[PDB]
Amino acid sequence: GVVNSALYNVDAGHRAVIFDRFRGVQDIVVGEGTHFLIPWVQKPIIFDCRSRPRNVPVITGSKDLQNVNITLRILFRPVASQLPRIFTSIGEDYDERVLPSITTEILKSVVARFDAGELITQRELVSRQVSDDLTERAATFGLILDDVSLTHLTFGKEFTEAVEAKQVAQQEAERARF
Amino acid sequence: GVVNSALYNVDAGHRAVIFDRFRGVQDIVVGEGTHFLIPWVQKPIIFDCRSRPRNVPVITGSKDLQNVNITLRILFRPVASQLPRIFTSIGEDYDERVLPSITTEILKSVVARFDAGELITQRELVSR
Amino acid sequence: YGVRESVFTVEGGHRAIFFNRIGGVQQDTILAEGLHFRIPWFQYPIIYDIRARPRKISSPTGSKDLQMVNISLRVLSRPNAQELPSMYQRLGLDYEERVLPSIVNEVLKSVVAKFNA
Amino acid sequence: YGVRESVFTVEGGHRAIFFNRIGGVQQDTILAEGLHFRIPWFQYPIIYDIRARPRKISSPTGSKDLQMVNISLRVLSRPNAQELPSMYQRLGLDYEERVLPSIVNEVLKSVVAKFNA
Repeated sequence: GVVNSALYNVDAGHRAVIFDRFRGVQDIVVGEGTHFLIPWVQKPIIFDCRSRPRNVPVITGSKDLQNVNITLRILFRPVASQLPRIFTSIGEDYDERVLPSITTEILKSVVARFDAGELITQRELVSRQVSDDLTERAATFGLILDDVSLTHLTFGKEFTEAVEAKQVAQQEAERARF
Repeated sequence: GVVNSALYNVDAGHRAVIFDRFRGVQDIVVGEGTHFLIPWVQKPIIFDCRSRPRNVPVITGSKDLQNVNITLRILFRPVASQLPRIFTSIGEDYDERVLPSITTEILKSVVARFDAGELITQRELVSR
Repeated sequence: YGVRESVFTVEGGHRAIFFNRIGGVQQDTILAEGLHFRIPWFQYPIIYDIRARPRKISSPTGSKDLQMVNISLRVLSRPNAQELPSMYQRLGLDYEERVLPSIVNEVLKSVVAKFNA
Repeated sequence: YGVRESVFTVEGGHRAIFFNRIGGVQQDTILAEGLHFRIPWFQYPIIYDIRARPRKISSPTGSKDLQMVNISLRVLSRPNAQELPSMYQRLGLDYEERVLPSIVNEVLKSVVAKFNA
């Protein structure tokens, strides 16, 4: 460029990835050392990535075909040098319109392992299960999986009906008693 | 007032924690007096220790209560000697960040300790 | 500022201190109206003679399960001839809405908790 | 001006990773509370307001039952000053708000599912 012509000045922590428009995109892992910047837009673009959250639920049936929706608080930190190595596809901020597919596949396989109620009474179990599935697929994306939360459970109006009716049964026990 | 500046004219509670600029806090905290505060060896970080009556309401239940409405008035000051620490760990605030931490947690557990009629019975012992 | 802050004759007989906080001894005394004069900047004006203001404080309360009843307790709040030396440092501002509400209300709770009336 | 170009003074409750972006790496130079060296031309402060910062987070949570209920926590928090560069390399200077909804939504939900809350 101008102020960074022969220089780059590696933005460690902000990971400005150089996109060698002169040759398409960089085949060099940025920023592993000061890189020469060709005036034909061979230039760094900040992809800090950095807390990248995506709190997305997926509509899916359950073990008893119940409308379960869990907002997976997806959080990615793309692997420092691997995202630059992903220059054959997405060297930029890894496209967050592609990543939700991790949940549309995994969370659909995760729901119906517990049918809703089992998760309600046993969170940690399925939470670890989904975090492991997500970690494997995060490796397939070349990303570091941060703490992904299994939260904001929507599960079934038949179950909320059943639990309010369970309390109604107890209320009727005492009401008829008195 | 012209003399009000420079010379720290001050009444009850306005603890200008005296800092240098900046390696740490000066040996003294002053809020009732009148002396010079040059903000290089004397930065006037005023915490108004004047007591703070905060009547914080809590809607909760108990061992068997579902709807009980309990309001708690806490009159308080901050500890002058700990204001330097507060300043670096909380800032100029000595409340509002931590005011709920000295109302809500305590009352939720205290009311859970008591029950229907024992809140009423104990009164000052609930407050105890 | 200075001139009026130093004037302490003033028609009347009111109890108020011009307290020299830089050396805290004076605190337990007052200036009586009819004096003159004191240091405008180092000494600070605190009202000791507070008139008998009829403050009504009211509170519902019960006992065990006894219905909540509202005690109406009015306080005349007599002058503080020698009580402000501590009250101003503690409260400073008018106690009527700072500590007096608790001084009345907490007692009222004890009252009906006993069952009266 | 030149003073700010060579040093930076924090009265309290704030840190800053003086990270050299231009010609070298200096991220270890964490602003000690007070006066500390940094050159903005090359060394860029990543400022963290490490004071007791509240945040009330509310969410429906599970239980040893089918019932979910809204439980809330006023998250008081301080970023770990002495490990700011580490998190800066991982999550950066906004994690203090972005990581918490991944934290509390399982702190609560785990604990409350283990109990009948």
